[PDB]
Amino acid sequence: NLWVTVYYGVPVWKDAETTLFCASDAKAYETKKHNVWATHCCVPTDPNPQEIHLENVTEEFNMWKNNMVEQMHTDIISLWDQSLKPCVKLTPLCVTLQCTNVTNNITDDMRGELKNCSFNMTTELRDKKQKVYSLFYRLDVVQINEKEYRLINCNTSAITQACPKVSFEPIPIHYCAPAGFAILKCKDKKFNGTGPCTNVSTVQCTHGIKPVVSTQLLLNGSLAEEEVIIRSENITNNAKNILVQLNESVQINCTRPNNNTRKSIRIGPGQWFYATGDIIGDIRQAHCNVSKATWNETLGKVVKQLRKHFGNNTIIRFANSSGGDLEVTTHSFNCGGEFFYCNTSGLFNSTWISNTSVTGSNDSITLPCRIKQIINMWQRIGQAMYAPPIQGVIRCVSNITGLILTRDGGSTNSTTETFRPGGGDMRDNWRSELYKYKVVKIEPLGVAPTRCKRR
Amino acid sequence: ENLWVTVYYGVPVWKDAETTLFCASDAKAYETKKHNVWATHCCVPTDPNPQEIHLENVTEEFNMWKNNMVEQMHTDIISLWDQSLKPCVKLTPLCVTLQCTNVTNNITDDMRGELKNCSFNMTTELRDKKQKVYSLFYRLDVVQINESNKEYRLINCNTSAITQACPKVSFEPIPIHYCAPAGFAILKCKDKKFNGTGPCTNVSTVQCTHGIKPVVSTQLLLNGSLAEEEVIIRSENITNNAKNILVQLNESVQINCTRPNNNTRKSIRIGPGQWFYATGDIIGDIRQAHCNVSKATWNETLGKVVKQLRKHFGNNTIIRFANSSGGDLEVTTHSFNCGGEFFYCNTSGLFNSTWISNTSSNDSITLPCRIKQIINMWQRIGQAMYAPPIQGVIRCVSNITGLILTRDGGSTNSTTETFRPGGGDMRDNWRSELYKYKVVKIEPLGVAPTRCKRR
Amino acid sequence: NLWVTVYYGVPVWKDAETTLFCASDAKAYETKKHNVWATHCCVPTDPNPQEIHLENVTEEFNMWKNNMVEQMHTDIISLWDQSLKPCVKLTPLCVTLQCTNVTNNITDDMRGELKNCSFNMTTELRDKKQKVYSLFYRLDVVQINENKEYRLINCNTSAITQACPKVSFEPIPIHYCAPAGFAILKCKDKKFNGTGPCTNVSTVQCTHGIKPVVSTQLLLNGSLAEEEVIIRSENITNNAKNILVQLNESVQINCTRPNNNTRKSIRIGPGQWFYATGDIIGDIRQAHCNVSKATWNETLGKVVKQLRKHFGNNTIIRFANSSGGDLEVTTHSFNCGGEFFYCNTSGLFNSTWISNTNDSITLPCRIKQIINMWQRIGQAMYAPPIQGVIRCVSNITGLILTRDGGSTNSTTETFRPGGGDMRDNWRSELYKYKVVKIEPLGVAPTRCKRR
Amino acid sequence: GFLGAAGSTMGAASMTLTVQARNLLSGIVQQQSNLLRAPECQQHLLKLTVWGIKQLQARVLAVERYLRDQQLLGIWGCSGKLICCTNVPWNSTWSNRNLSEIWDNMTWLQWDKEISNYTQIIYGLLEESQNQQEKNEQDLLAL
Amino acid sequence: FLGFLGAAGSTMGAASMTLTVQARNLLSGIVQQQSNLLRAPECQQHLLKLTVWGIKQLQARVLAVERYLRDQQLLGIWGCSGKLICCTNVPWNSTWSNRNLSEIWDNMTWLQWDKEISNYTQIIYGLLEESQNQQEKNEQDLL
Amino acid sequence: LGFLGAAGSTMGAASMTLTVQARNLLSGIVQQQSNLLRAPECQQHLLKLTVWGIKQLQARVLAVERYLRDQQLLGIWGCSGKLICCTNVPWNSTWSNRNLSEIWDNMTWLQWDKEISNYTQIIYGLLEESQNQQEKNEQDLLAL
Ligand SMILES: *[C@@H]1O[C@H](CO)[C@@H](O[C@@H]2O[C@H](CO)[C@@H](O[C@@H]3O[C@H](CO[C@H]4O[C@H](CO)[C@@H](O)[C@H](O)[C@@H]4O)[C@@H](O)[C@H](O[C@H]4O[C@H](CO)[C@@H](O)[C@H](O)[C@@H]4O)[C@@H]3O)[C@H](O)[C@H]2NC(C)=O)[C@H](O)[C@H]1NC(C)=O
Ligand SMILES: *[C@@H]1O[C@H](CO)[C@@H](O[C@@H]2O[C@H](CO)[C@@H](O)[C@H](O)[C@H]2NC(C)=O)[C@H](O)[C@H]1NC(C)=O
Ligand SMILES: *[C@@H]1O[C@H](CO)[C@@H](O[C@@H]2O[C@H](CO)[C@@H](O)[C@H](O)[C@H]2NC(C)=O)[C@H](O)[C@H]1NC(C)=O
Ligand SMILES: *[C@@H]1O[C@H](CO)[C@@H](O[C@@H]2O[C@H](CO)[C@@H](O)[C@H](O)[C@H]2NC(C)=O)[C@H](O)[C@H]1NC(C)=O
Ligand SMILES: *[C@@H]1O[C@H](CO)[C@@H](O[C@@H]2O[C@H](CO)[C@@H](O)[C@H](O)[C@H]2NC(C)=O)[C@H](O)[C@H]1NC(C)=O
Ligand SMILES: *[C@@H]1O[C@H](CO)[C@@H](O)[C@H](O)[C@H]1NC(C)=O
Ligand SMILES: *[C@@H]1O[C@H](CO)[C@@H](O)[C@H](O)[C@H]1NC(C)=O
Ligand SMILES: *[C@@H]1O[C@H](CO)[C@@H](O)[C@H](O)[C@H]1NC(C)=O
Ligand SMILES: *[C@@H]1O[C@H](CO)[C@@H](O)[C@H](O)[C@H]1NC(C)=O
Ligand SMILES: *[C@@H]1O[C@H](CO)[C@@H](O)[C@H](O)[C@H]1NC(C)=O
Ligand SMILES: *[C@@H]1O[C@H](CO)[C@@H](O)[C@H](O)[C@H]1NC(C)=O
Repeated sequence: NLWVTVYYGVPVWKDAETTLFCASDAKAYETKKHNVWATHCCVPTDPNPQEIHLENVTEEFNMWKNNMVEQMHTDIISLWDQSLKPCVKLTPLCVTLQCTNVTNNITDDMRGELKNCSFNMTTELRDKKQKVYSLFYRLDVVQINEKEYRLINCNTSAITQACPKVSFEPIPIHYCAPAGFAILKCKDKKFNGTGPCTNVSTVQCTHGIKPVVSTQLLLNGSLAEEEVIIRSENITNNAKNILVQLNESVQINCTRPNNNTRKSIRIGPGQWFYATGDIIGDIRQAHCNVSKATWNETLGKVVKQLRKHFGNNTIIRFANSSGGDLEVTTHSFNCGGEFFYCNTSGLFNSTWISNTSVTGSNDSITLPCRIKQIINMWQRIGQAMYAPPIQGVIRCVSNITGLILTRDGGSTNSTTETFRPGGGDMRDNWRSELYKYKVVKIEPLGVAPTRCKRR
Repeated sequence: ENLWVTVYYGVPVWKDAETTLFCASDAKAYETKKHNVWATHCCVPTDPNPQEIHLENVTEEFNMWKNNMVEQMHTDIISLWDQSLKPCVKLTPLCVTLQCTNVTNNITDDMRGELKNCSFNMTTELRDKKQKVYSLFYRLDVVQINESNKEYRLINCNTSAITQACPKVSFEPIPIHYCAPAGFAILKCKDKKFNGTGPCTNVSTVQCTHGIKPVVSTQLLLNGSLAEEEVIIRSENITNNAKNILVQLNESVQINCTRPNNNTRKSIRIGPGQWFYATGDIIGDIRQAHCNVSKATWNETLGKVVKQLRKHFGNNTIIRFANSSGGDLEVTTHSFNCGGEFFYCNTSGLFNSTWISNTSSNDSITLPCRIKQIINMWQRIGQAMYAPPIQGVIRCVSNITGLILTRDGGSTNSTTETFRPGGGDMRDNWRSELYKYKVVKIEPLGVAPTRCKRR
Repeated sequence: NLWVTVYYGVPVWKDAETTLFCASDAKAYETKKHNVWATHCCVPTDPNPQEIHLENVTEEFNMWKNNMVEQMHTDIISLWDQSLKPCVKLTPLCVTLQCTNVTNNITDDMRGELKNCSFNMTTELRDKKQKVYSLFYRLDVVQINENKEYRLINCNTSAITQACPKVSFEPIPIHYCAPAGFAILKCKDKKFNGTGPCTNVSTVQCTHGIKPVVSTQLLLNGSLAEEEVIIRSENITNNAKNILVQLNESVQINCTRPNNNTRKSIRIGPGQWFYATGDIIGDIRQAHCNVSKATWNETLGKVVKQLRKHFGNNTIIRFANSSGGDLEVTTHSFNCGGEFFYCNTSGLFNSTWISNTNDSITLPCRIKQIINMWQRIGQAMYAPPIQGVIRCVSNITGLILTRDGGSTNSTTETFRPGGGDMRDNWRSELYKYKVVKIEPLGVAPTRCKRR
Repeated sequence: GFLGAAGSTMGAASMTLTVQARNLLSGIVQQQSNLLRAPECQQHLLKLTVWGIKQLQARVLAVERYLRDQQLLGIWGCSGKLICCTNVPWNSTWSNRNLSEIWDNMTWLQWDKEISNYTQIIYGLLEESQNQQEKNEQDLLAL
Repeated sequence: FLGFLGAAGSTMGAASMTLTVQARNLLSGIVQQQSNLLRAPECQQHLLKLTVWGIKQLQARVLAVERYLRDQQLLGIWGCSGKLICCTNVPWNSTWSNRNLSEIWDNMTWLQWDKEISNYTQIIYGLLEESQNQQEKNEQDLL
Repeated sequence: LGFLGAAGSTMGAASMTLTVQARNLLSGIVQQQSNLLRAPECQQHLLKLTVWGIKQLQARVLAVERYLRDQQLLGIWGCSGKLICCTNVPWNSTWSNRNLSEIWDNMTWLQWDKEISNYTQIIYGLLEESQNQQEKNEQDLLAL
């Protein structure tokens, strides 16, 4: 005759939704004085938290149902909106522009890229206007059919410029649980994103995931352990996007090589427009260099892994993106305070049967990249962010660590399984890194039979 | 035999109190899909039945004119209404030197001069375009500026800016209940024909009130609840004729109100996602919005009311109903919301009859109703709200369950007492149906003597 | 063999910090009459404030790095900003402003200071402008030239907003109060000087009534020392520190703006009203203050006597006026009646006072309407005018001084005005208090264990 | 029958002490049983700050009341007891009514008014009694 | 050192050891994190620029407090307040689980056991609350 | 006499006053609200939450949590609800080399908890361990 007994402090938990704490390192905080991440995620991280391996435990994970990435998406869009809140609006600028081709020391490829536009802006005094001028990139200007130009979204969207002093540079972030909650981190190597995980450990806060914004390629991210890992909610349904994590990074040397000048024009009391001043030197296209051999070798790895799910008699080809807006067509990113948009068509141009079909030992693939300043962040229609120009010359170096791919259709056994760049979903950008983690609510109370009864 | 202190916990003792009561309602199936504002508010369910525990041998002092409960919910509806209104487009650009003329498009004699075709350059929110814009208005919403025709402004302009109520939000009167937080309780008076003050004979405890439809009205109480088998009259001060007077009816009176004009809307683009809905043309003959009320129903009802009045003021006294005094339409007429529009009805056709000690059909009373699209909601100074137009013909059918009165006494002679419609303060609209209820602080802890001692 | 016992509720504390909650007198609605300090300090005080004496208890205090001053700073900025946020904005009130000097029964000095300025104003309707005029002070308006074109000073960098009318910033005595688990310790050491463990300390529900008074170079409507004059400085030998001086007598000052003013309530937008300065009913005179001269002399005598202490026996001490710079730091800035008085203090600090081997002092004052309070945080708050004549009568309870760089000279140590850090104005009271957190739980040895 | 015995005299009414005491902060379970009232309620509270602070204020006041009462039971040594004798005699100053007259012919409500000016005094006496009792226990452990 | 969830994989009987860690974490985390929030950054002025942040965080904190208070009440109603292990007078039902002491406390983790009898939890609670009342009843008869 | 009145007194003399501090440890909220009853202007002039709005509720919840954390820290050692109680842990001379004549008398609590500051987490852990042992033993003792 066994008897009921109630225990408190039981090691059990459930899946749940909650709110976590955005914490950052103190060094990056104090150095990045005016950055959004440092100041919002002011909570210092544990200088040395203890990870608790869950010996002889098994836990299931499903990174496609993970509430965390949704919360991070909401939090980042909220932070982005909050940073631009006290900055000035550019709706007084929406005036017809008198423009010309700048035509001043320009290479063959950049002809027609830049326009020199003059216009009438409001002064500090509401009864006085000023004739001023600036240079514009052609992606940010549209023509009137009747020299007669406007902005792309002059009469469509509310446009706001970033304040000059605030920084959006990504910094490593840790997400810490509230009390009653813990984070379970899956450490099993070659975890495909679904199912049980043998090597699991409990943590108070995640590691320093850097919240980089990106479209097609995953930058400054984390790497697989031994081999490239391919993960997809459904391997065969092409409706789902395919995530690639490399086991070796790839360096990208990218730049805007134009010694630019930032001018400051008074719109009104305390309102400053930030204009692109005259460029010092010649005018060349921005571009990103990548090692050719490193590139093909990475592609060799990813096709080797892909063949597991489509067969080693299956032709595997990479083509460039399908049409659409620039924001998903290209690879875009905001290193250096200006928004680069890179033609990836040089990449993803091959077919693979037995390694590559195609020396070049010192060859490097050069992606041309457009620039633009008015940005429809998060693919929201009707709102936009004007990046202020950055004086000087922009140089950036980055680690590619993963890719986003999609498959086309076509019902045929002689298919080529055409992979193309995908993405454009910031959720997918988060999900590439934060997959090893889930949150769990601790239920300390339990009941069991026993040898013991109350007297 | 000697007595000692002993602590008694779980003691059914209470006090009168004021507190933060929270709104609840039938969840239904959220079929209003968060369109109506009170499916964004009051979303906690009241789906379980009320407890309804009889307080045997208990009599409870109630005072509906001191019902603070009314005050909290009144404040809550004001705050919610403004908060709903705020995140919408500001029609402040439409406050302009407007040019107007008469419509004269198959208009009946009653509506001559009521509708104006108005136009002006107005605004585009694109610098120096001044695209002409025109629309239709009711004469109540527009006023001459000076001593084509005359310069005109919107009536609101000298008082405050105006906000357009978003078309995606409804203010339909779905019933709501008000549920106590923990530690408190609601006491419901079941003493039928409770005259509004004093002891209530027998009473129940509940967690929530019954379903109250927070209708807005000025003179007549609409879609309300009926008295127990007898017309009832209530007043904070029967003696003082300066107090509002509450009439609760035994039978409901049906009213068929209509705007018969088959009207359309004009969508005007003010700015980036800023859209204004202008009153468009009217298809067909233009007639007057008005209400039909069953004449026999009204006279029988008012005879019953007169009997109840005579209970207090004598059954040989002479009673008269006269119309309200002068003043703005918001207090003089019977005002209400029909599907979003705002009707303002001349109730002088109702409160006209006289009564004497008589013992010691399909004919309808017509009430013409004016239509006004600028609303000073809650009698607020400023904070104007622009009711958008609604397409087509509108027919509202409503239960009149009671009304408000004010008394002109006989003064010196004290032979005849005259009654006129009153109200306009929604506190009185609440108090009519919310009169059985009182919040109570529970105090489960106490002490008492007993022969038993501490062991 | 002694055993562990646990004690809960131990009367101990540690140094602590937390958002103290306000407690107003709540004496009547007339003090709650649209004043921020009462309307928004909704919580009243205990009608009978309590104080518990702590026998044989010594507690260290340091009026510097004392958190509650920073709390008061954050609270004044927050209350100010939220009070004056929902108010009429004058942001479109920037055009070429056409001014001419007024001269009608005016003091030679006021010549130019006041100025009639015709102006193009907006109306309730977007499509109409109206021609208006107003008087302006030269501190408000700047000349722009290629001669009669002018603008407002702040219009090149910041937005101009009115203070809402019928809103009073008249200071009200506030009692800062400790929440649950916290306590306030009050020091009563005579001549405490602001640092070190207090000989006699007492726990108190809330601080005494502190008026959030805004004074510059000196202390107004504050507390008085019990005897002589207290000198306070975080580093007396460092010349970059501000010397807080607390008197045991108050000095009598009467400040006045004599001109009989009138006001025009112009409509600029829907519900937006602008208060313009109409013609002066009376004569034109400069604002000024009368200080009790003999009181001032004996005051400075006490101050110099206390200054000689810790600065050398029979050391020569001299006074001089402030340095140049912006008016908010060079002159006695303060608020009287709702208008901002900017007074020349040079007639107060002068001469040498070693003195070993009745009458009134007049201080002229300017009137400024547009105010950047604190470190350019007010953001062009525009003071509306007040009809009539303005008079205030005040007690100076303390001085803010700074010593020159006379260390290498070793002679004629020269003290000048100080201030500009408004924290001092509250430090001069909040030195008396400290915030602590009760740490009720502890352990100790005993004679016995559990059975 | 929550409060169903309010009109009942004390003797019968005290049989429903469990009934009432069970409802101390039943919102601690009910609100959790209401799934924090809805997902949509959570969205409403975050979207409109005013009811956020209002409903949050309600919850914290309820918790504070719960905890105040619990501490008052604790300091008297009456934790977890619906009833406890306390070693404090009864004063005729408080009620000179017969024990029959108090436990019958009289309801709890009338009694709360009858002792309105003295409950706090009794509470202080209970605090003192329990303090002395705990000190006695310490000494008995010593002896 | 074990860790907060260090016993999750340990067998149920062994996992019954050192329940203190999990009991204490629920509030030690609250106080420690709150201290590392308020001052260690000194940026509450920034975090409270956004009302919604404050509402979210404050709701989460009071919810944690509410969860702990819920558990404390549900232990008190079973007479388990102040104890991490506490027995009753309710016999076990093979309907909930027929396994024996070896089959349950050995070669089984608490997770498996929790999944085994989740759907009977509401039953047991009823019995437990039911049980406690009768003990109080008997005490009330002595009283 | 009143709150902290025995702070300068000896620990033995201040062993009972624990009650006054205890009441305040929660009852400050009573001083904050509900005895310092919220003025009718409260929440109409505190709709501006940034002043004295959220921050007051922060203060209240923080006080509540300090109370709960300490109360749980007591109960997890046993002795729930008791101001004072002994335990089964002997005193280590490492923590303090002082006599009752020197501890209960001649010295105040502030001095004492300063003198045993660094060891606090040590003793607490021992108490926790002690409590745990007892409970398990009793259950098996009650099973046998
Ligand atoms: C992946 O991670 C790598 C890590 O290296 C990133 O690469 C570097 O990122 C930094 C971003 O901080 C690049 O640029 C740096 O920006 C600083 C910002 O300057 C601010 O302050 C001045 C003050 O007047 C303003 O004028 C200016 O507008 C800015 O507001 C610069 O100050 C840095 O220069 C300083 O530090 C470097 C450190 O080596 C020194 O060499 C300089 O002399 C100077 O002291 C710096 O320029 C930096 O250029 C990136 N590296 C390279 C090689 O380009 C990647 O951006 C990141 N990528 C992604 C996708 O996440
Ligand atoms: C993954 O996708 C495949 C198809 O891409 C799914 O297989 C289909 O399942 C449905 C179920 O009714 C069948 O009707 C289809 O005929 C199947 N497709 C093919 C090509 O045979 C599969 O169910 C998906 N699995 C998951 C876990 O999502
Ligand atoms: C993808 O495009 C690149 C060019 O950007 C192709 O490379 C060229 O291929 C042609 C084939 O006739 C050669 O003549 C050129 O010399 C190649 N130039 C470069 C840049 O190497 C590449 O072949 C295309 N993809 C495939 C697999 O055909
Ligand atoms: C007050 O008394 C009336 C009776 O005068 C109660 O009316 C009862 O209502 C219930 C509801 O279902 C019926 O079952 C009974 O039949 C009614 N009584 C009679 C005599 O028919 C009313 O419920 C009482 N109010 C309260 C709160 O207890
Ligand atoms: C400060 O020390 C003095 C003794 O020097 C203490 O004595 C007096 O206390 C009363 C209390 O009302 C004060 O009004 C007097 O000013 C004090 N001084 C004198 C000379 O009478 C006093 O109690 C000490 N303060 C504290 C807080 O302990
Ligand atoms: C591919 O990479 C390898 C290794 O760097 C290199 O030898 C080869 O020339 C590259 N080109 C081909 C064959 O794709
Ligand atoms: C590769 O081909 C061999 C041939 O037998 C086959 O067994 C194996 O499954 C194939 N692998 C893939 C991934 O197609
Ligand atoms: C593959 O070939 C089989 C016959 O061998 C045929 O039935 C099937 O349709 C083919 N698959 C596709 C996708 O065409
Ligand atoms: C201030 O202190 C001096 C020191 O001698 C004394 O003479 C004077 O009377 C004191 N003032 C007051 C008002 O007590
Ligand atoms: C897991 O199983 C092994 C098998 O021997 C056992 O020794 C170990 O203790 C188990 N893990 C835990 C945490 O008990
Ligand atoms: C007790 O007091 C004696 C004499 O004052 C001293 O020698 C001894 O060290 C003290 N004991 C402890 C444990 O401090």
